[PDB]
Amino acid sequence: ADLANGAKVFSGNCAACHMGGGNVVMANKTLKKEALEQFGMYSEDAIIYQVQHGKNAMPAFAGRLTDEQIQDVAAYVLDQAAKGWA
Ligand code: HEC
Repeated sequence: ADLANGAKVFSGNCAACHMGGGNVVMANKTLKKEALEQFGMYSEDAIIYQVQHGKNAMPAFAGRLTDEQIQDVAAYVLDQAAKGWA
């Protein structure tokens, strides 16, 4: 997908809580590869579903982000997780 648009969606909607791929709200639910894989979330469609619907203290973005923005940011997250979030 568009990784330039994902990074920008992410800086605008996700980084308050996940800067650097971590998680200041629930410290074990990070965006690193091994963590996503432990929970069955290392997939484009798992991330899209959770971005759209929310989960516990993760807000829902259905209706605040377009389908394209959500697709982009899911792709960005997966790209970064692959690279270790350097
Ligand atoms: C804080 C207010 C957050 C914002 C803004 C976003 N997310 Fe988040 N995320 C948050 C929590 C509390 C959790 C855990 C929820 C639970 O109880 O299970 C998460 C989880 C995720 C995950 C899965 C992480 C994992 O299983 O290891 C992903 C993939 C994720 N969040 C991505 C994400 C994106 C792309 C966001 C912007 C659109 C975003 N989050 C916002 C907290 C918060």
